[PDB]
Amino acid sequence: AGAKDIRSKIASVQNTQKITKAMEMVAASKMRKSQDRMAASRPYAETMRKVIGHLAHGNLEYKHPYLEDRDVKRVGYLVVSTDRGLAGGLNINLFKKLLAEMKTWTDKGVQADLAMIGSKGVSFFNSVGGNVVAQVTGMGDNPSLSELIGPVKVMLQAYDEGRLDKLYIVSNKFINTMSQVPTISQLLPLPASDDDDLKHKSWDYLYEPDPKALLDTLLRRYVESQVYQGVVENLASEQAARMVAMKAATDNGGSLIKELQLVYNKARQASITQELTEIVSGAA
Amino acid sequence: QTGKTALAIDAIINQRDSGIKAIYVAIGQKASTISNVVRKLEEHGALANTIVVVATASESAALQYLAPYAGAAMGEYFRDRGEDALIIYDDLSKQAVAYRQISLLLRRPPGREAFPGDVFYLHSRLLERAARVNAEYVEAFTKGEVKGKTGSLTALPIIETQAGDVSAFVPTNVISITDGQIFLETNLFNAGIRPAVNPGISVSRVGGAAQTKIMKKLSGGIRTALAQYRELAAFSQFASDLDDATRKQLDHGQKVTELLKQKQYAPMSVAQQSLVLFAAERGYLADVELSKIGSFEAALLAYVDRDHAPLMQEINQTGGYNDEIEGKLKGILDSFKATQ
Amino acid sequence: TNVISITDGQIFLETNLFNAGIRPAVNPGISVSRVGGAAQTKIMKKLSGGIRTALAQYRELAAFSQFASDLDDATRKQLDHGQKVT
Amino acid sequence: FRDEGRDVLLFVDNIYRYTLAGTEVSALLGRMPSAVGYQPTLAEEMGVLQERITSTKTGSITSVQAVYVPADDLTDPSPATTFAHLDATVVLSRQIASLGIYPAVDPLDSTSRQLDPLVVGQEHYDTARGVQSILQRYQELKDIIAILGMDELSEEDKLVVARARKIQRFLSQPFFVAEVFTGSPGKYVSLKDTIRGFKGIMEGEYDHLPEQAFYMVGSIEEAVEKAKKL
Amino acid sequence: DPLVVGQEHYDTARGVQSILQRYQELKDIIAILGMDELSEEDKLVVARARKIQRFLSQPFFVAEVFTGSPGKYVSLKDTIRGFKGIMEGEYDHLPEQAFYMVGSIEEAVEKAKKL
Amino acid sequence: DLDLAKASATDQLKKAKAEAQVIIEQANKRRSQILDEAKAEAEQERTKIVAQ
Amino acid sequence: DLDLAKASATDQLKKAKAEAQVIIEQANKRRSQILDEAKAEAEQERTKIVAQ
Ligand SMILES: Nc1ncnc2c1ncn2[C@@H]1O[C@H](COP(=O)(O)OP(=O)(O)OP(=O)(O)O)[C@@H](O)[C@H]1O
Ligand SMILES: [Mg+2]
Repeated sequence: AGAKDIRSKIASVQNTQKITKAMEMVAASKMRKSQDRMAASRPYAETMRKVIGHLAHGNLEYKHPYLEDRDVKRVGYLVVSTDRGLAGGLNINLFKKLLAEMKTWTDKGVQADLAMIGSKGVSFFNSVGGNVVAQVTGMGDNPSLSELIGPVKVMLQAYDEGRLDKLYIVSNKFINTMSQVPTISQLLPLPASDDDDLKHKSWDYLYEPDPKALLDTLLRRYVESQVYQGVVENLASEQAARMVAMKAATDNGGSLIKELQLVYNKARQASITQELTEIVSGAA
Repeated sequence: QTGKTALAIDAIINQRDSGIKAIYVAIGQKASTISNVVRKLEEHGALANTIVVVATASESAALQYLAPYAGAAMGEYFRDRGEDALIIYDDLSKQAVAYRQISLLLRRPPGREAFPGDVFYLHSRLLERAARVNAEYVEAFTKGEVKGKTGSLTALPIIETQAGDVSAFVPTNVISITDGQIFLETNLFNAGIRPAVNPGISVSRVGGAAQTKIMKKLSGGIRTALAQYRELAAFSQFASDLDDATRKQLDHGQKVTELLKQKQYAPMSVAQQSLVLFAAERGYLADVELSKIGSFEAALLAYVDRDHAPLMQEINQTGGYNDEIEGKLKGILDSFKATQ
Repeated sequence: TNVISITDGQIFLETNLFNAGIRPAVNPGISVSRVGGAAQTKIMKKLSGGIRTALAQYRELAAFSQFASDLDDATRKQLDHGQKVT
Repeated sequence: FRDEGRDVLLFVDNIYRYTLAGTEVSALLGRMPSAVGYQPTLAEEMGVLQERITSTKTGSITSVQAVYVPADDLTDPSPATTFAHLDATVVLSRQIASLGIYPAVDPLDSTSRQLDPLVVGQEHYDTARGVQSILQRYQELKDIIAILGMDELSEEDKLVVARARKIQRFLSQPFFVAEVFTGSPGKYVSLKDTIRGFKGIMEGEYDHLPEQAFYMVGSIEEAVEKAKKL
Repeated sequence: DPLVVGQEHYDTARGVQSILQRYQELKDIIAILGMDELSEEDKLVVARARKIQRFLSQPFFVAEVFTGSPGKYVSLKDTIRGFKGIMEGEYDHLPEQAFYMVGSIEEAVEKAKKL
Repeated sequence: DLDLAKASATDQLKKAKAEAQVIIEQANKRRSQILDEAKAEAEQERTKIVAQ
Repeated sequence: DLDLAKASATDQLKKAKAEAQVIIEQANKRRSQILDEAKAEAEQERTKIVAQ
């Protein structure tokens, strides 16, 4: 022990607890902004994926590489991550779930190509040894589709030059203000698994001039809209995970303060009794 | 080295023109320090109103121990005559040390820090002589020479803690004996916020019955604004894009903190303090929340002296406050903003 | 306290270093020799001057940068070199 | 006054000063010190005082003692000796006073060891435990609310926050000695009247009154008179 | 005192002390929560603090036997001029070692050139 | 619309010029006070020092 | 033309106020000089009167 050094640790742990409470303030306010942005993005992206779901199934079928269920030689992943710490295990759990699926393909001899949207992903997969084919980092408090397009444009080129056969986005879902889960979502090869449009089977879809250029443009927009929503939702998940972590760090700091104080009080009492005993013995 | 002496002697210097006589007791101070202080007292104002009692570190422990009681006997002369006085005792810790030496050399049984058993009864019986006393007492003491006066003797003891230990025996005794402390924290002083008073731990048990009315009206919000700045200072370190309510509150806190600092030998009259606080409280600084606040105050004090000195005479006389004074203070601030 | 006051230096040996496996468990920066360079051969004098500072500042950098996953390679270089000399 | 058969109160302005004066006298007499420098007879000198303050087959002496804990340390021998004798603990709070509730008694930190069902009765016990539980829950939801918003609150939690605000206000009381500050007449609530009032608010009767009906109002039957005028 | 030293000296001293005090409170925050959770104006003042805390070091003629370097004597004026320049940021772009174990700030720019 | 171009702009020159001069004069006021008080203290402190 | 008239009015004041301030800082420098001068001058008076 030691009265001054313990009192110094008590001072430092006190101020750290006060900071983690303020960080919990910044994390909640940013969660408010991030989730209302998500709430705005959700209708447009949800209806765009519905639109393509109608195009999935119904006649007057033109034939297009993103539409058919071709065979899998290699698989693409778009991976979103944070660039920051103090978000608990959100990135670790997502990276582990991806590593499990990539292992399952590597059992099949199917290679994985990875595009990273955050610095934590770049660091982890480069140092683990996933083939990072694209990467952007440090998007900012307000992320914008424009910067995110380039990595996607690379993954699109890898698919449309025919190398890359299946493509996924992996991201965390903002299931609730206090509950989220990592998900791997099938992305560009339009799953015929989706419901047949039997409910309006009167319609066989028909086209304005050049269905190829129009449909190509529309699918470009679909893929991008899916990536933009998946990023905005992962940022809302990040702010929720940070606020939960800072709340835990605040309670653990209080728990240390209440125990260091007991060490300090016992030490001051012993110091006060070692002296006095020695002054009375010396007074003799 | 936090300004304990600087605050006390500035208190003494501000009594040059009040009827309050002043006493400075220098216990165990080194003689060249005392001489430097005494010269400052004559130079910056009046040593005519102050009695200086000296017991240097070279003199015997008996002279140090008793010194403060001798100063109290000199101040207790004015109290019992009907006149107000102010005594400063410099290092009551050095008086306690001197008494410890005398007690141990006389073989008296030791206590908690070897201090004698009656070390409480040393400072207790010293400081409880500082009192305000009614007209009946002062009329029966003087035997009917003054008739409607009430004498008093204000005391400002000075204590030095070691590494800010507030639980040591002599500090805790004196903190129990007195009624308010002006706690001078060291890391504010290192920060340059001099004088380094620390609100929230420094209180005044007498309350606002000691304030004059204008200083009472213009100071109530200051305490809340600094309290709110204490909690919102943590946020200021690393964070931004908070709610504008909070943002305003924090900023105003940081600038009122900037406002409450001043040079050493400049004392400020009640009217000058009043209007500077009014400027902070009514928001005339809220657009000026930048480093110029020191220049802003100096310019405001010069301007006020140049144009509206009969108001300064009326406030320095009365300390009164009302709607007409509130409006006139508005008119003065509104005009000064148009200048530099 | 008495013996530390009398002597011309100190070698501090520490439980933490010994358990960590740094044996001999000497702590630099808490141990000094006041005779210093005069008591060395010229070769040792020359080579040892760089070591004394390098390990002391290495422990400062190693404490200050526990959590930064990426770092400046100037600092990174020093950090590695300090682990090498340790 | 006890031997006349009255119920007396004895106020002690500070019992810590009694203990510390006992230390000073013991040091002047020169006896060897113990513990954190306290006198060798600390617990006896406390026991000789505290055991005279009792109920008896005639009268009683109740005592309200002000307690200072040195260095904030609840384990220091003067606190630790004193607390063995105290049956109840009333804590006064600057926070509660800042809200304007008087008396400014913190209900959560104040305690009594009379407050057990076989001593106080079941109705009183379960009422007092209920109010403690409600105010504690509210003390947590207030942290949430600030951290997020009232939007998060469920309808049940909103009914918790509402009842807690009513309970907190209904703890305030006008004192006869405080008329000058407040100007109110001043009231003396019977034990049954307070138990009924808090039982009613907890079980949700008067959930239709505004919370300002309860402030400084005395008994619950006057709370409805105030809400009638309001 | 500003009265008895030059008032520029006094202002430089108050600046230096204010900066280093502001570093000290940040130290344990960085140690636990990390440098990334500072803000930019604190990242600035933590850098200037490190540059100031290096420029306080000095080689002595009598402490040459211990370290193998020549000894340096700095005039008072040069000291003020250097610390004011560092605080005003005229040398913000130089590395920390450009200030360590050097004489005047002209020697800080000469060693910076060699660096 | 043009007619107003001259009239509207009248205040900017008219008012700005007046204010500019007024502040300029205010400085000569500050200077006069500062140096007349410097003269007063220069004489008061000389007489004080020789009586001490 | 109207918008140009507005901009020049905001300029005028800034030049005028910055032009008053330089007089104020000149006066402060001159005051520090003339006060030191007075102090030394009376000092020499003291030195001769005390030696005599
Ligand atoms: N308001 C102020 N502005 C600038 N400097 C100040 C101020 N107040 C005090 N100082 C300086 O602080 C230093 C210490 O002041 P002072 O001697 O009063 O502290 P102290 O607590 O009395 O120290 P000690 O206890 O050792 O006597 C002095 O150099 C003094 O000039
Ligand atoms: Mg001092």
